[PDB]
Amino acid sequence: SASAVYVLDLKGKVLICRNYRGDVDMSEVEHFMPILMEKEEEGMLSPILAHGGVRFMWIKHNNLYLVATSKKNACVSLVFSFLYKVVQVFSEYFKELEEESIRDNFVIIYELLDELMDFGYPQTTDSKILQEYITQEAPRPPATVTNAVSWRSEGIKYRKNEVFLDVIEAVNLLVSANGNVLRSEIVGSIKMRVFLSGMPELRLGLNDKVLFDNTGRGKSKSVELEDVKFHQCVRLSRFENDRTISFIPPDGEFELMSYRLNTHVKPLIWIESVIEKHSHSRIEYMVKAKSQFKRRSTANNVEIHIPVPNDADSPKFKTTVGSVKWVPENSEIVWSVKSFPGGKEYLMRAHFGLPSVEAEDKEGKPPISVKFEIPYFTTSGIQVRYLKIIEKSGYQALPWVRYITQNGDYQLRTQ
Amino acid sequence: SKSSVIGWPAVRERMRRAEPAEEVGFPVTPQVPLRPMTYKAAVDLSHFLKEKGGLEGLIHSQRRQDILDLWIYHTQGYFPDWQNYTPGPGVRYPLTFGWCYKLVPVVLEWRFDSRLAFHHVARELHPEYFK
Amino acid sequence: TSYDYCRVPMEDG
Amino acid sequence: EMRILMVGLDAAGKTTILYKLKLGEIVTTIPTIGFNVETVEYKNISFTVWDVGGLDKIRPLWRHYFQNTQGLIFVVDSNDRERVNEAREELMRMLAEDELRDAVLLVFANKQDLPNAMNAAEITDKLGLHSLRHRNWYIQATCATSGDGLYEGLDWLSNQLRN
Amino acid sequence: EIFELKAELNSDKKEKKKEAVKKVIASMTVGKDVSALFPDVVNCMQTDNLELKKLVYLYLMNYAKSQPDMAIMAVNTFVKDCEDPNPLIRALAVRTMGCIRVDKITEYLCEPLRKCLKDEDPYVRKTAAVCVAKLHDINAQLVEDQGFLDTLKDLISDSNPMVVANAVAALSEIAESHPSSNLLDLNPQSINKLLTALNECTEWGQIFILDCLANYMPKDDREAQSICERVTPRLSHANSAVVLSAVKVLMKFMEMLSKDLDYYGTLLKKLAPPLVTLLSAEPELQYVALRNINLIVQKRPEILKHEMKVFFVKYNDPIYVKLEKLDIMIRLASQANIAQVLAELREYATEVDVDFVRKAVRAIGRCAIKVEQSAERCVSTLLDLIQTKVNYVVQEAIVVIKDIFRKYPNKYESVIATLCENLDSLDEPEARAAMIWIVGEYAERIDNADELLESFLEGFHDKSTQVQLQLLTAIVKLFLKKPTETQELVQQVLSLATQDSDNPDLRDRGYIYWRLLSTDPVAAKEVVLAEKPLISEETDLIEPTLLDELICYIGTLASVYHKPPSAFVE
Ligand SMILES: Nc1nc2c(ncn2[C@@H]2O[C@H](COP(=O)(O)OP(=O)(O)OP(=O)(O)O)[C@@H](O)[C@H]2O)c(=O)[nH]1
Ligand SMILES: [Mg+2]
Repeated sequence: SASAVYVLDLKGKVLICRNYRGDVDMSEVEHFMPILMEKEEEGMLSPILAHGGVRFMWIKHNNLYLVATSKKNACVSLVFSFLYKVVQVFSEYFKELEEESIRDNFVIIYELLDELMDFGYPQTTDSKILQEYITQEAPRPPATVTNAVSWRSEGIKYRKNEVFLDVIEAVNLLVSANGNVLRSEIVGSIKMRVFLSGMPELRLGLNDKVLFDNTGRGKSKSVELEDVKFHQCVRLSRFENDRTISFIPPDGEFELMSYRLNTHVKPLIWIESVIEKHSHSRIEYMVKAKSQFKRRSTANNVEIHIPVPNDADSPKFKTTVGSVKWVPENSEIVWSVKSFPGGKEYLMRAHFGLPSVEAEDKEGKPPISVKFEIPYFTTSGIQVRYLKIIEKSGYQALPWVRYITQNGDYQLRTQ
Repeated sequence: SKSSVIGWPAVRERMRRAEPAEEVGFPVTPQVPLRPMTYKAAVDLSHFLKEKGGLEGLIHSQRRQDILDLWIYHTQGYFPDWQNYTPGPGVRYPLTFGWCYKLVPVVLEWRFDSRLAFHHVARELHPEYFK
Repeated sequence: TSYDYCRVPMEDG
Repeated sequence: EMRILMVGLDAAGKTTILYKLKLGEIVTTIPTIGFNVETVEYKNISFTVWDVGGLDKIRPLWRHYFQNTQGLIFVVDSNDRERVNEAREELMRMLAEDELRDAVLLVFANKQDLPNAMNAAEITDKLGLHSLRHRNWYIQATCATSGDGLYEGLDWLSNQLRN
Repeated sequence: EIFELKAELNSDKKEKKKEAVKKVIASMTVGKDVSALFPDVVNCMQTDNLELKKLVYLYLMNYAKSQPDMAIMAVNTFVKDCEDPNPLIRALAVRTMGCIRVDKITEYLCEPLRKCLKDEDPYVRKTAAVCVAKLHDINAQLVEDQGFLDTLKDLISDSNPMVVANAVAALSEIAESHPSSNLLDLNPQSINKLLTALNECTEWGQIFILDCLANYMPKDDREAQSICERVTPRLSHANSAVVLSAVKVLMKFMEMLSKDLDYYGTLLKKLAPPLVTLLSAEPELQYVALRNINLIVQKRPEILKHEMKVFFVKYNDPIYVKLEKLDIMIRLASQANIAQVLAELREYATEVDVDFVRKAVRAIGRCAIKVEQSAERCVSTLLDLIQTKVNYVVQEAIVVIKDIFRKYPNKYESVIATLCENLDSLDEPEARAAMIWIVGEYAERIDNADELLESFLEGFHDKSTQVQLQLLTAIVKLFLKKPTETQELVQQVLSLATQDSDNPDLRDRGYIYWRLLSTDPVAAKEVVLAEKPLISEETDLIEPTLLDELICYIGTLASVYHKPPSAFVE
């Protein structure tokens, strides 16, 4: 239950404002930015500020503070999911979202905030359907905005019939400095790119553990999906009965399912870092990167960020394979390796100076955080098995898939 | 079934040296298409097991199954869950539509049965799972 | 997307 | 180029050395609280010499000068038997640091003017130079108010710039 | 300027009045009082364009509170554009009609709204359903005088379920406002109708027709099982407001189920992975998901006892999530994972976020109070923090050592011998009182407590209330323990605490101790050196008269604050 969706910017001037209820005054937004500066300059920052009896829910995009006030017992999960869906609608019209798009597209952004929300209750936010009666270039609203299938305008025609999948893994890791592994979870995201003709009914079938157990095949390779979060398009009752994933797809790119499973197997890339930090003199980094994964797959463009001290100087970098740039904007040495085969072990030795007069404040210890990307290689072992195109028209479509492992927050705590 | 000939003694030797009683993650062969071990592929595999020999009357285990399934997946492009059998009680019949061998105890051994391709005996042992 | 895809089966009933 | 310090105790004649090597006369000199710097150009090597005084309020601040230092000159006094104990204490408090570890040492037995003053051997075996490790230590008895031995010490130190 | 704008706005060609109204709502964008140009843009309203009517309706929507008597020159145009065959312009007119909050206008606007609530094309009905709540917000009895609640509750009896979602959203918005006269709930057959309209509406409608079910409570077991078995597959939705609202109605409806059957355990094994997977969402939604996990693990701790690992903070979480994951790590710490929590709190007190560091050391304290098996490990951890000599870490860890030694007073005498050598330059008066207390209470295993309190006796007259009063307690306790080496110390602290001390509580305690010590110092060992009874801890489990209602508000502002919904709204 939002009251007034604003768009602020980094100074406190309103790029665009649009109140829905009138239960919050319009000059309450001028009280936002001093309250945020006050709550941030004492460390009590929160997404829910408080100016008397008006609460400021807000998210912070690139330049934008999409503040949306309320007054009552506001449904905060609804307000924040609506703010990130406003961010996604703007970024699907305007390919970046900065101040240079809000002051140029007030023809269409007031129409969007007219359309998305009424009285505080979000009602039509699927952008691929919203591109059909709110344009920057009006007819009747489509029957998609009415009907139960509210994400797919009927009558889409392509010459070819291609369904592109992307079973993109994302290994999380958080290795404590003693050497043991704390949280090693994997967040996959099957991210489709659909190009079909009509109103199809796909039936995606994974190698889900509960499906292989209800069938009777509980001794082969089966991924154990701990929690699965689907898109809207997946009918969830049929998924809850017998683990069948049936969905009428949208047209374009979206995130079909976002699974998450834990893993008690070794990390993929392991970073044994030491630090010879003499006080007032220098520091050394005999960091080695052993690739625990299979010998066949090649970790494209790993970037082992390694946090140096803030004021280090005059570096030296004896590596084995791969360039080292010292990035002092971030105070880290981004040790890049382009082709990093599985089973190898590449060693690096940085060497800095250090200022002789000591610092004034302490700095903290950020983690070594790699940026790896191993294609054709699923860590959890999920295998897509089929994708049944069902269409009343009747045709042979061409499904496709590829496999990527990435990093999630692949961090490793330091000395 | 051309590429399965050169590993037909070698994978069999690694199976027989394996007792019937680092590395992380699962790579996928680039750009080579995938499909389950279908019906006529299973009949061609049964004739390949029948003419070339070396599988009948041999001691069956699960480790042999796993090494053979990973070998088939890495050398032919077929999903490594086609070699599934029923559990303990009864005869360890194959679940797969097209596997014409049944596993009686001697630890198991193969036994040929040319009606497992159509008359699904594992469906007779497991009626509710197959709808 | 620089990488390449792999065709998955249709029916598999 | 060769960055040089001249650390040591007070009344060691170190500013006298620093204005005898650069200029060449014994200029009347206050007990220097801060530091001096004079680029001595001898044996065609520009010896940047950071003369640092050694009163008791300064001796903690020598760690600000121990960086990129290619060699010390730890000037001891030959006429202070009571202070060679704390000269040894300073020299063993200072050479065991990680900054300034590849720094050669050139000890001067300055102020040779009395039979109270010792030679190189007794200052060596009171300071304990034979207990150093990874050191190119080299005592050289110099006379600051006559120039006797200073340029010979810098001649040794110019031999030990390159390897 | 604005006069030439009005001259372009009183033209006959469309391409000057169109640029005029676009320039007007660009002037409104940058923050100009263009309120004086109100009744001249409304002449440029009745247009064949639709890309222009949105802008004029927008201008009417912003500037009707400030031009209220002028605003009566749009009502005929609203009832004129609520007949047009295009459904978009009708629904635009309907969602404009409600937003104008002028009490001369809403009396006239019930007739086309009555026309549009029964209109055909369900875009305009799903607009008009929420416009009913817009009308009830302004003038309450005018709606029921027109009788729209019966027309609203009949929209629930229709198909095309986005209409049902907006009708239920506006109906809950109405039913919240009434004093619960003619309460708007229905039979379980209407609940079957909503639950079969739940698998078909949008990703936003599934929130509103699961905020309807937060008001209903069933009356059986098989009834509650039949509605939980159809709300339960909303726990696999990506939209992190649908999941949290399904957790709201499941945590409400599991107060009615039976613990003996197999659906309670099956339900709590389906409710833990969505609550864990809400924390793989965007960092403004982790704040609401963590305050609701904080409000669930106080009610049903049977769910998340196995998951400590997903509540370990990262480095790059914001501060408002790093503050709350420490609170959840306190709520879940038991004998199984004392080691992970202590090894994780020892790695958090090496930060520079001082709010977070103080919170981590107080979390060591609350984790030590919660489990009695590991307070030896906690005091060893706190001493390994104190031996690092960082000032605010020590000024919190001394307070935590106080709050452990009051709770576990038995066998921690081999710790204060490290604490007697702690460089008493310690500054903050929350920690000076803790150190004076630890010296006073345990002044037998501190064999030189008599010499270290004298450094606290140089500036007795100006420290604080707490440090002076703790010195007065501790020195009297030390003299009562050992009357040999502190005989003149108690006399000097009485002549400093009763003569030149103006603090009245200090004078009261000083004269009570002086009269006690001059009256009967042998009785004082039974008086002040007593066995103090066992300390009732500060139970931060919120009151289950309040907590039973705060389950009904999960994912709202009533659960983020952990307040009732009445002590913060106005
Ligand atoms: N006889 C004799 N006296 C010397 C010699 N060198 C220095 N002195 C005496 O030592 C005193 C201190 O010398 P300075 O160099 O001026 O002062 P300093 O030794 O640098 O003291 P700091 O600057 O604090 O290190 C001077 O007054 C000189 O009289 C020397 O070579 N022979
Ligand atoms: Mg001098």
